[PDB]
Amino acid sequence: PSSRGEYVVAKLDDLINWARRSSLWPMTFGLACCAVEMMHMAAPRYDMDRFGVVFRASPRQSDVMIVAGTLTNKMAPALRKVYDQMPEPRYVVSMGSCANGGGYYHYSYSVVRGCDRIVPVDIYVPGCPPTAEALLYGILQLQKKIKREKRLRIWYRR
Amino acid sequence: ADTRPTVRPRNDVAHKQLSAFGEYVAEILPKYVQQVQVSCFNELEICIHPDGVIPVLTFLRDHSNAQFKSLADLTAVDIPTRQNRFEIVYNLLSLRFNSRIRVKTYTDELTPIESSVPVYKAANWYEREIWDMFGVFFANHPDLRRILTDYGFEGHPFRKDFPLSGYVELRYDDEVKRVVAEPVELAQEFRKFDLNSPWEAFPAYRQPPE
Amino acid sequence: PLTLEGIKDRVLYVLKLYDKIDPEKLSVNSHFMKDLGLDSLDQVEIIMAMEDEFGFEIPDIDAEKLMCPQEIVDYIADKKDVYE
Amino acid sequence: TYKYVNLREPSMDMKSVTDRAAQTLLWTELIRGLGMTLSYLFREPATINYPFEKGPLSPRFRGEHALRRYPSGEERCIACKLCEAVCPAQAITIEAEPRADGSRRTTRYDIDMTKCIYCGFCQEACPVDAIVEGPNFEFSTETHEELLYNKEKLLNNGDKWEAEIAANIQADYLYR
Amino acid sequence: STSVKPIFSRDMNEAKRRVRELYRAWYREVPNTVHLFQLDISVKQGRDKVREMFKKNAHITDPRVVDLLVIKGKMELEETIKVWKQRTHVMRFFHETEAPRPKDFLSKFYVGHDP
Amino acid sequence: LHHAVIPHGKGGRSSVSGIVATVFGATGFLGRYVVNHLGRMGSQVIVPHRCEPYDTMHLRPMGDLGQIIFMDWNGRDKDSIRRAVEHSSVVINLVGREWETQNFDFEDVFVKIPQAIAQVSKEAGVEKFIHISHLNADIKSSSKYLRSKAVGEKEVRETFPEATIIKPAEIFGREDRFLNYFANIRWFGGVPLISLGKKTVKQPVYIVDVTKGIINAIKDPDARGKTFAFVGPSRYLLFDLVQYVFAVAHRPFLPYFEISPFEPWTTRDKVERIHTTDKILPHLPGLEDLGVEATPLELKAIEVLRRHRTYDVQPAKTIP
Amino acid sequence: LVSNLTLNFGPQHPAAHGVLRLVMELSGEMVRKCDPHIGLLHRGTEKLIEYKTYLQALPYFDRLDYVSMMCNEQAYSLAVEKLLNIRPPPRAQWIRVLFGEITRLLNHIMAVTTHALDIGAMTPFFWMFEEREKMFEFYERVSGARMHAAYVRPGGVHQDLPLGLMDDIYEFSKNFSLRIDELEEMLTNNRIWRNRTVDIGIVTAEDALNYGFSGVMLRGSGIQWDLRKTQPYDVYDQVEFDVPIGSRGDCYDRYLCRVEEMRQSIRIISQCLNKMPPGEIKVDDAKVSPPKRAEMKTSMESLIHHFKLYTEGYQVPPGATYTAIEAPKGEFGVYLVSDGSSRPYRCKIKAPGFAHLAGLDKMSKGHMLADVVAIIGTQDIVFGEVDR
Ligand SMILES: NC(=O)C1=CN([C@@H]2O[C@H](COP(=O)(O)OP(=O)(O)OC[C@H]3O[C@@H](n4cnc5c(N)ncnc54)[C@H](OP(=O)(O)O)[C@@H]3O)[C@@H](O)[C@H]2O)C=CC1
Ligand code: SF4
Ligand code: SF4
Ligand code: SF4
Repeated sequence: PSSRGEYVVAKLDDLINWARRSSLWPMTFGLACCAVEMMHMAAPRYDMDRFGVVFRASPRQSDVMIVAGTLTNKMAPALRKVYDQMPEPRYVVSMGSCANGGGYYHYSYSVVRGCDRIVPVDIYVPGCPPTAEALLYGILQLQKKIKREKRLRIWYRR
Repeated sequence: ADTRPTVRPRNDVAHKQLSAFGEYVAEILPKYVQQVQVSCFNELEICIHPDGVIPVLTFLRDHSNAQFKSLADLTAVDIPTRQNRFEIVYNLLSLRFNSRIRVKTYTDELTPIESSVPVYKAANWYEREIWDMFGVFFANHPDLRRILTDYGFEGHPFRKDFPLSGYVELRYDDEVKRVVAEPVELAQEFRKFDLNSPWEAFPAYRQPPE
Repeated sequence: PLTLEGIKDRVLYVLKLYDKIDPEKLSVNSHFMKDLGLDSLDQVEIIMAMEDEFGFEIPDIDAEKLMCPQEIVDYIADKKDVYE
Repeated sequence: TYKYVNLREPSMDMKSVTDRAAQTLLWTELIRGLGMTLSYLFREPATINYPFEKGPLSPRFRGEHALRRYPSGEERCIACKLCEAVCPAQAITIEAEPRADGSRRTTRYDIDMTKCIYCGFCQEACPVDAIVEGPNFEFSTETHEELLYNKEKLLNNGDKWEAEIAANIQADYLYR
Repeated sequence: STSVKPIFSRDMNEAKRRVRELYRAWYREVPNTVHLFQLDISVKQGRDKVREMFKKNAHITDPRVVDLLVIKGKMELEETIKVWKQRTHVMRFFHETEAPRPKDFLSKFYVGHDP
Repeated sequence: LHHAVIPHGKGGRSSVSGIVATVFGATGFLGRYVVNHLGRMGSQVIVPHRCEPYDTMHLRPMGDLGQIIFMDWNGRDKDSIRRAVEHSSVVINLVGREWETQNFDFEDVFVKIPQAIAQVSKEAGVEKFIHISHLNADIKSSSKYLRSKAVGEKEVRETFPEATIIKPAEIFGREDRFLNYFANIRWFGGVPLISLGKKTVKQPVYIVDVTKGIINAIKDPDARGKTFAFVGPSRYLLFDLVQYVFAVAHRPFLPYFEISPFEPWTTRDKVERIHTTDKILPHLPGLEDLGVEATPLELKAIEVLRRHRTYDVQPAKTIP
Repeated sequence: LVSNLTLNFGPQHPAAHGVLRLVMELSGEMVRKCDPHIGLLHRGTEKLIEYKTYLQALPYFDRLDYVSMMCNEQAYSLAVEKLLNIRPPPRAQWIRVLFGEITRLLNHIMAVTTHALDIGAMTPFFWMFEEREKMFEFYERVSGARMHAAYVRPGGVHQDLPLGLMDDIYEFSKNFSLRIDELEEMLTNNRIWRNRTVDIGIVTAEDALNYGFSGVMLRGSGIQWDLRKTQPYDVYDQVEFDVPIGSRGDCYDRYLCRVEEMRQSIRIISQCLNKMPPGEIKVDDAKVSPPKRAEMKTSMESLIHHFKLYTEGYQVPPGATYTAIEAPKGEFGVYLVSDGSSRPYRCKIKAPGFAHLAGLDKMSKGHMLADVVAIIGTQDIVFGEVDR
């Protein structure tokens, strides 16, 4: 066989970028109304599991966190704690409008104005609640966002 | 009842009963009851001196004609324009007679009200909330502390003089690897719309001159 | 075992540990309020320090009178019950 | 009018008892439980195929706010600030000055798609049907800033989808 | 007239008692707090901070208020004792991340508008 | 100052400071504190980077909306460099490595890359500039890291004569590779191999101390053109430190890894810097001048190695 | 106290009821005490509403109990109607009732299924949730929003039902009762389910009254009380349905009661479709009900009243009141207080799950640790309204 160093990296890099997106195990934070849609997205109609996205995973063996609902100041420390326990790679997805900018409760003293303050978010899903189909678009969108990752190529060019 | 679909049909019979049941409690506990009034939408109001929280609530719970077994609700209404700024309110239910009565008191920051937990086990937490959000203290409460606000909340939110946006907003800091707090800064200020119409709305409720 | 002298010893040594107290003005009958001139809050720490040093509880109401190092010696006499 | 839910008295006849005794030692009701599940195996799953298929919606659906134009092309909005004054979350910001030709029109018009609650009040209060909500919902973004739509973004979306927004409004303006 | 219902203490002489009772409660707890939460401040620092919050309330005079201030303290301590608080909640008294806020006049006139 | 950079607010997260800072190589251990401190007060920040955009995520919470930007660039290219510095009120260069690759040797990261950045800033008319030099810079020094470093300290002082070159000593912190270097790398799976660490004097500094120094330098108008070095307040011996470290880390101690792909550990040249003494430069202004006090290693070494400590320690003796 | 454990739901599992931090005091295997911490979702809803117009505040009540939406809005609507001294048109009262029962179907499906999800019974979660999906369309086809419809407003509803909807709700109702019978065919008679919810969390009749319980908690231990029968509001006086009553008081009866209530909802919907009357959908009092766009764009007065009701809202007479409804979970009501301005002065929200949770300590005495799973679930606790 024959191939340059760059080429072999891409193909074996393309593999992992496919494995790490064909099998996502999302931790779920059912904090508020938008938690319900997350259940529908797993319900029979859409069956998020049909894409490999399992329903339940140990928070310490997750693959992506979907912050769903409001993020109270009291509950904020717990969220950050959970975030640090996630093994890498860890992708955080903000779901809804209270998990993005405080939504309806932007001006509430006890509401964290956007979960992005507590952690770095990857995908932002609008809509309070985001229809169970829209949320599924974000997850599919996330897989592509993974698919546009070139770790090894950048490593080979260090 | 009347033939007007855009108006609320009055039920005078129930209104008459409350007035009849009015003096019934005004005569029985005159040491505390200050004022009893009945609203046109069939809701009885009893005004009690704060001391009489237990004598009056305990009475209605057990008397042979009140029988108000269950406590519907328990809150307070901050009103900074009165010497006793706060104003407790007890909403009582009566399955036997199928009626509801409202009992109100008056207190302030530094004049605690006896815990009504002995009268009803329902107020075990409602009294924590009132203290938590308003600051009123309840005497002899089995376990009084914050129930809603965040730990170490240096303030009583639901008071009318507590800014809506609070005093500290959280955030995560990498330098210290822990959530932190700082004085609140808003990307966009809360716009304060002024809505009051300058023309008298209801002549019935007009407050006479000074 | 009893060493009523020891009570006079540790107490003087212990107050030496309290950084606020200047060693020179310390005496078996020094005045906390004026000689040392500490805070009533501070003397509470001292009382607590003695509790650990002598290993037993000290009531607060008593602690609101032990204004001089001697009374720590005198008051602890009844508690220890040493009658040299 | 009420009814009793759990007030059955097990008749003590031998045959009846033998049934309750038969049930325990033979798990029959549990065998029945395996029956209902088996049926659902041979049913047809209600799973649609996304994105090649979509979940049915209605003309009233609420989605991505957008700004419309008359058939001529002119902006419908006239900066009346009804939508701002009613948006419950105060997600709307507006400014206006008399345009060159002396016509009331906006200069700054911003909707915060993270403070929005997607309530539909804005499209209710518009006296000229300018600000509406299109049937689009797949607009998740990788950054917070992208979800702050200003006048230019809203106008583009309105032009982008206008072929459909009118179609929905046409079928539904009568109920309003 | 000044007829007012008290809460716990009928006069400052009794009220001041619980303050000293309370101070010991913190003074003996700071060592536990540092180790329990694995904070990174020496046991000495906590008590010094503790005195400040007690000290800033020295000016108080109303018997009821001191009862109230005391009542809050127990709740603050009880949460700390039971570990209901979290490492974050403990350090909020020290204001680490906050940079030095200027306080003299010429400092203010160079940075902004706040008097 | 430009009309849009006039100070506004109270210096919080969403307050506008007026410091449009462009940080090069901000992904490093030192940068993330500088970014965080700049983000703290809400100063506009541009962050060119080379790694995956994934690796820059942890910087995002550190800045308000639209205050952190993640462009792309390459050291070998100057077209990219110009974009990131076109309108910056100041530019900070933090590039560097602890080992050499087959792409960028020590000179490239320590001479040309620091320079190429400097010229474009002059070309673009950047009003200020900051450069991180090494305390032990000398062309006659043994450590090629230092010998390569010593070259850069000259061009930066020449291409941008007003650039405030800074020469900090060894730095330590939560993510540092110095205190964590001894605890894990030196000992794990391997008995200490210290080559008679009896003569060396090491005077490390705390990362937060360095971070506060840089920001104060940006604000100061008189700091233009000067040169600084940051050193802890207490000097130490190499051998004394390692022994003391195992007390905090509670690892067994016995007084007295090659170069590979990935990120090598215990490199050939890295050793020379551990043994190399910390220069004594009493004439150069240091931290105390910037309104910053050195924090003793005793106070803060507890937090860094607390994680090393699995599941009452006399502070290390000093050497004058 | 032997070893107190801070059993936490913060790492929320697939139950979607909220986040609960629970502090307990065990004695070996058996639990002995409990102390729920509920501040984890307090957003301050009861304080913001003091800055909104009564119209602007309506969407909040939708987000209190995010599984019984339209029931919540009805509770708020009745309170404003009562203070406004106006009645919604008779057609409106049927629509609101029509969806109250549909919402009650939505609530119980979540309650029974998730209550079975927590105990490992996972299959019944999906089957019924498919029906929830079908019912969402009825929400979506009338109001355009799958969940937070805000369809019900003070004065009736917003838009009339579209064509072909009632003819399609009927289709759902007809076959629905077959769905429940499948559900019972795996929960009721199953012995494993019985072992978990019989003689568990028994609540004495007198205590239930004292602690302040309502709904299936009261009626799950014999107490005959349902506000749809004693204090009807819209049309419930004009329909036929039997309030199921349990006798044991354990969890099992409450599970039976909820399943029986859903059937009693179908018996009502069957009567709502057949009896639905014609007429307008909102009070024909323009000062409270903004006119339809047709008149707004044509008539002068019709415009002004569409220019004030969307910037200043409608004034309400000074006063206060407490109005409650038999929401799916239990009694739900608001102590709205109006001082004459278009913004409420105060609004206390009597969440049925607030009292049912405080009483968890009482119910949890002398039960294994795993039984708190089957005890919290049986109360149908959603922390949206516990904290508000
Ligand atoms: N502890 C110390 O060494 C002390 C600090 N200094 C100096 O401080 C500076 C920053 O410290 P520190 O953060 O720990 O250093 P780092 O090892 O963390 O690297 C700093 C940045 O340089 C980047 N980098 C490496 N190679 C290149 C390249 N060809 N082109 C562009 N970027 C590149 C790195 O990105 P990537 O990871 O993707 O390669 C990284 O973001 C150093 O340069 C050092 O000389 C001086 C005295 C003591
Ligand atoms: S983001 Fe949506 S679902 Fe979540 S709390 Fe806010 S309104 Fe409810
Ligand atoms: S849908 Fe409601 S919250 Fe969203 S922009 Fe329109 S009016 Fe505002
Ligand atoms: S309500 Fe309509 S016309 Fe008025 S400002 Fe808003 S978008 Fe423009």
